[PDB]
Amino acid sequence: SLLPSDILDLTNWKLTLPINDAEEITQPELDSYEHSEYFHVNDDGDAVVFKAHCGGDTTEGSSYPRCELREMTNDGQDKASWSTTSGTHTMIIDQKITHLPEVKDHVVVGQIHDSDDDVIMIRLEGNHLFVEGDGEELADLDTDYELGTRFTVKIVASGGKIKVYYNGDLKLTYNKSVSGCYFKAGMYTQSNTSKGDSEDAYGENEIYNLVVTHSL
Repeated sequence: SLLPSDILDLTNWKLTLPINDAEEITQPELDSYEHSEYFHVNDDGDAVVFKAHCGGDTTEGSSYPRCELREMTNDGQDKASWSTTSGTHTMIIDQKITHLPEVKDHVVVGQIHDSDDDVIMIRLEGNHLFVEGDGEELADLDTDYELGTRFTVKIVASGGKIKVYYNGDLKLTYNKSVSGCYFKAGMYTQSNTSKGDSEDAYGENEIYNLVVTHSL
């Protein structure tokens, strides 16, 4: 029936999977792609489900599995790359987190990433939703987050700073001067079997709306 490309504008994204050696699905194949377990439209027909299990395959340089979109440009053919000091770069994600690993109950659901590592990540640890940078907490978004709760998170990079909003309310203004940045959205499960989780434990979220904008 409906495909993820019918719910979200996937033109300028590529997908990394938690299987097949962390396979990438790029455009134009992504326009017609789904995976019944990891990347598909929900039963209600109004959001895309992203699932990554703790036993999944991982990308080179990470120990954690993902089912995650990586920002592209030019009809999805070129890698996005922008700077926090030139132009204005915005991502809005309207989503709900639906499942966490049992032992290390940690997931990431939105990032800015650069050539080397994450710049910021939207992170849920249990009921604690916060912005992480350099592996430490930068600001709380919600200290009482219940699974299944729809929220919006907006990230704006401009002027040598990064702003993060939660349901419209500014929660963080963070100085940062970095280039080679790009957005990510989906599910990045921060556990694996070495943490004590089972192979079939998983993180899962549902994205209802997703937008990236850029201005000079």
